[PDB]
Amino acid sequence: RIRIRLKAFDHRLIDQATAEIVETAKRTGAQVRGPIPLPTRKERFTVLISPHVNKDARDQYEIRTHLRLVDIVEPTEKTVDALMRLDLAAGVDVQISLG
Amino acid sequence: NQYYGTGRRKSSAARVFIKPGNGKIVINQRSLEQYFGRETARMVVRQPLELVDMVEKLDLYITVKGGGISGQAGAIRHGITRALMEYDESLRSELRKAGFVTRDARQVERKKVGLRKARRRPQFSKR
Amino acid sequence: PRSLKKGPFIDLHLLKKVEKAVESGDKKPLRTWSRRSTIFPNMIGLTIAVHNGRQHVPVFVTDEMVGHKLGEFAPTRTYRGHA
Amino acid sequence: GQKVHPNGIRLGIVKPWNSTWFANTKEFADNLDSDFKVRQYLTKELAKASVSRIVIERPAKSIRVTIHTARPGIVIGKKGEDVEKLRKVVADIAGVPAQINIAEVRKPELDAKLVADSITSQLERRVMFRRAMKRAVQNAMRLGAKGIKVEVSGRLGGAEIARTEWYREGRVPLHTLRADIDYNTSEAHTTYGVIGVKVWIFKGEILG
Amino acid sequence: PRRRVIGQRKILPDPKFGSELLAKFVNILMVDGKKSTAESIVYSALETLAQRSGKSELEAFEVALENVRPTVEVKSRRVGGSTYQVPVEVRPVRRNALAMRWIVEAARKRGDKSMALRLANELSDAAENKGTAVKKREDVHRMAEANKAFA
Amino acid sequence: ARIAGINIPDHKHAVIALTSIYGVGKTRSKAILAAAGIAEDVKISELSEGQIDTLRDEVAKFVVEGDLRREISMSIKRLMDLGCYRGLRHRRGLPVRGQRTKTNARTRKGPRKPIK
Amino acid sequence: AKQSMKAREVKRVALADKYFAKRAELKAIISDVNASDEDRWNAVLKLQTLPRDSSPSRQRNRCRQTGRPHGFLRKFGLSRIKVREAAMRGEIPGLKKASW
RNA sequence: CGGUCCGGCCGGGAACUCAAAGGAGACUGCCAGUGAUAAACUGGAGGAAGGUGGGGAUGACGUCAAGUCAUCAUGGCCCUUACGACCAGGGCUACACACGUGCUACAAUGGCGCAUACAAAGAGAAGCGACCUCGCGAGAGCAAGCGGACCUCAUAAAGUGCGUCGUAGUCCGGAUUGGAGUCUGCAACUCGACUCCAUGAAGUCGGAAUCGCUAGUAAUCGUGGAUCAGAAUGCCACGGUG
Ligand SMILES: [Mg+2]
Ligand SMILES: [Mg+2]
Ligand SMILES: [Mg+2]
Ligand SMILES: [Mg+2]
Ligand SMILES: [Mg+2]
Ligand SMILES: [Mg+2]
Ligand SMILES: [Mg+2]
Ligand SMILES: [Mg+2]
Ligand SMILES: [Mg+2]
Ligand SMILES: [Mg+2]
Ligand SMILES: [Mg+2]
Ligand SMILES: [Mg+2]
Ligand SMILES: [Mg+2]
Ligand SMILES: [Mg+2]
Ligand SMILES: [Mg+2]
Ligand SMILES: [Mg+2]
Ligand SMILES: [Mg+2]
Ligand SMILES: [Mg+2]
Ligand SMILES: [Mg+2]
Ligand SMILES: [Mg+2]
Repeated sequence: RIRIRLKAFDHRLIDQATAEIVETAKRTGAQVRGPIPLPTRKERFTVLISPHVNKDARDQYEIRTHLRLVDIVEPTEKTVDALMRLDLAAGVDVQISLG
Repeated sequence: NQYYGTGRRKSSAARVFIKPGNGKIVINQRSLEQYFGRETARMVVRQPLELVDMVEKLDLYITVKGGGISGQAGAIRHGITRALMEYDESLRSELRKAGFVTRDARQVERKKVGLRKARRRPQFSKR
Repeated sequence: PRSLKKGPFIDLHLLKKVEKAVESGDKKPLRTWSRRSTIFPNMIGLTIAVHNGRQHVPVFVTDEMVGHKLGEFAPTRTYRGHA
Repeated sequence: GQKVHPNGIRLGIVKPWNSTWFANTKEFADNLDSDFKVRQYLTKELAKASVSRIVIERPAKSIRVTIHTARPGIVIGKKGEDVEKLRKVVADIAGVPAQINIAEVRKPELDAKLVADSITSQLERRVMFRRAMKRAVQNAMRLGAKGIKVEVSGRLGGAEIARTEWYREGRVPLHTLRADIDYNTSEAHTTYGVIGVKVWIFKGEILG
Repeated sequence: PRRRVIGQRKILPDPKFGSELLAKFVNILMVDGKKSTAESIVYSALETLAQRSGKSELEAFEVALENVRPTVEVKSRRVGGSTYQVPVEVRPVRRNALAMRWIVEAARKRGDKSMALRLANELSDAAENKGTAVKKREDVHRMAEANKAFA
Repeated sequence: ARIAGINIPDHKHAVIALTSIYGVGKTRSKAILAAAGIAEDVKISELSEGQIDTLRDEVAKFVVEGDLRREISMSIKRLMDLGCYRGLRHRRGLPVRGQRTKTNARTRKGPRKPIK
Repeated sequence: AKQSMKAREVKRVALADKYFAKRAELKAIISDVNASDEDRWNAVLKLQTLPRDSSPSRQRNRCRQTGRPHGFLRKFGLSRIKVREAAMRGEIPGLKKASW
């Protein structure tokens, strides 16, 4: 089996990649587990927006790091190598865990 | 034959399962007197089953997570009302009047910038 | 304070100057910017002019001045009073 | 000290980021330095080219710089001459293999950075600021903008008292979140000081 | 406020007796959000109160509350060059709130050790119609009829 | 009720009335009563005089009122005689441990000294 | 910031990466309880003999664009100002104004 | 359900909680009355939510020649063998005093001791650092697991149950100071934090004066993060009771 972890910032582009790899391993391999969604990391930030002196004047930003977990139960040979050779857009970081 | 309801509160989440029986209350594999060391929470978890007269009528299996003592008691009441309306549905006309079916949406307010709390401003001085 | 397992602390150039004045047997005042060096028992009887930021104040070394550092005997802020 | 940046406020709704990559905290600020140095280099080299938006994207440890420009003929030159000159220095800066694509800017009168740099270049060659603001508005409303606002600031005509001026034609709703407000800002370094130029362009509301 | 008279929020009754008023008393007694302690103090004081009186705990609470409920308070108006203390009839909600507030303040000010001893002694004195809480009720009525010309 | 020179109140418990001794605290008083085998909930009343003699021997194990005050005065006058920074702070009446003297040095400096 | 302060930060990074293995060798000796005390004393005198700029605690994380010693953020390598300018122009991926 | 070392633990199951992604939902939409048949308002009906449901972001033309040439940029002026650059030490922490903002208190709605219950939200590779051992202790050693819904920080405290003190400058309060130490770091004298033993100031609710807050609010209780080798009672966030 292959655990696949997708880390991204845009959830539409990660759901685009997860459904892409599902239809891929659905055609080639067998028993795609599911696009199980994980909790989203929210790395917040808070900065002073004034150059010199305003302690109360601030912006509060964040970065939402969207996680997706997709498992492949029976890896064929073309399932593994042809899906590893298949690549997705940037912003998505894929991370395979074979077994 | 068990009848289910989810109750929620500040940050609590109760899972109530109703079976007909004698009135045995089990919360997280514990008795109500063991679990809530508080008579106000012992009242609010018995309030709808004394609104109707069904304390002795039915047994119940309860799990609850998150929150505190009054939070878990509020979600247990809201789960019990959700499940008694699943049991009968003729009781919604009374539990609405009792204010029980309404989920209390009073979350805590976030701390804001400049303010030491949600609304407390720091101490002011002209000079 | 420092851990005992690290022992005391002293500059190497100070410990060499102490070793020199010991072997030479000279009682010249050793001027030193090492305000952070712990005094050793072999330093007893020496005039060491500790820096203070502005000049070098001479410190005669006593028995009781062993377990301290040289900076304790060189005050850096001069204060006499306001009135 | 009042107004939010309309791009940064529209970045989740109708505007895209100019850098779309992912990294962990170890290689984040290093990628972001490499992006800063390449936007710096490309702006200095293509200063005469009317470049608007340098989009950076890096898949699989390979940088891809998409330059949006009004004319690609001066950016390319001969077929793979100047693009390749800029590509080998991009790969020198980023330390990874590079790839340069060029997206043409249709209607350069409807792009805030191009209008602001045309005004800045005009002020640098000493034209009247009101004439430059007039021609930017008339050209944009002719080319089809639903609303333009321009604004200059400071040391106008060599006057010692710095003041601000602004023109507006059409509706420019900044508080409307789904409004496609193209906003950008240039600076003219005259002999009397620094003249700041801001330009808002409202094309219309995205109905997502 | 300027615009509206408000709609008050609903209070729970107490678990022991079902009384709304006793839970309003434990909220007035409660400091720092510690309701559990003030509920224990009230249930201990009404325990010794019915021990000292043989009545219901609810009945002797209402008796001590009755002998401290004010009927007319005063308020500053100052329409002339100085302050006029004008009387006014007190509605039964504020009558009950001022009573329980005055009882709590006296039980804070007594010199007994336990809070339940200050509150049971103050309620038993209020039922005997003496103590500082009824003396505050008297001094309020006395300034009322000493200012009854203003209306 | 008379240990190490001074008297000791009888109505208090054992650890507290021991802590009346200048040189012991609640810790060392527990170490004393543990070495004497005496329970802590008892008073100085209803103690055997053999128990009080064991207590006197256990207190005599440590350094106390006159010895301890002599040692403290010796350490301070050692810093006084050296003329270190801690000695100068001890004889200027200023705080030793590196606290602020611009504000809030009132424990070492006493009450306020008005500008005359 | 100044040019010389930037030059000091670069010099303190080059020396902190140069002597990094030797300082950990000496600190392994000094921190080792199972060692000769004359060896630990010679090691701590060698560590005095090394330059002061070899320590990682000596150098300060300045802003990578301006050298600003205050307001630094480790994830972006920038101060809070150039963070706000980059987040507003959208040069920082996935970074936007939050509200909750 | 079947099975157990009684631990979802283990076969399993997918309902439930939850995790996200998408969608529905509330619109004066309906009923009645008022109104100038208008706008609209009041009420109740249902409904999880009712009139802006709650909170946030969002700050018009301009004002104060407000603030910042020390984030940066920049016109002009000045220095250029010094107003530039390098190093050590010192200082920015001083101290007759005055003010602001905070923390801890003056206790019995409490200090104590023992036992025990319930959180959310975060951070982690030059990092978080179990378990076990040693130390009263801060910590040390060996050392798994973890780029992390898995592992770690990390046992929430207030609370509850029993006993205790019994109105005292106290078993309140913890300042100050002495001694012994740990850790970080080339290095803790000036000038770090923390621990242990001892020490046990003032203070018994605060003059004139003055501040915040309208509901999950104030009040109170703990938790986490940024910065950071180390160094917060500040700041920014989180939930508990209420
Ligand atoms: Mg402030
Ligand atoms: Mg004031
Ligand atoms: Mg604003
Ligand atoms: Mg003592
Ligand atoms: Mg510069
Ligand atoms: Mg530093
Ligand atoms: Mg409705
Ligand atoms: Mg000015
Ligand atoms: Mg100024
Ligand atoms: Mg200046
Ligand atoms: Mg220096
Ligand atoms: Mg300062
Ligand atoms: Mg104490
Ligand atoms: Mg307790
Ligand atoms: Mg007790
Ligand atoms: Mg006194
Ligand atoms: Mg007292
Ligand atoms: Mg730190
Ligand atoms: Mg940190
Ligand atoms: Mg809170």
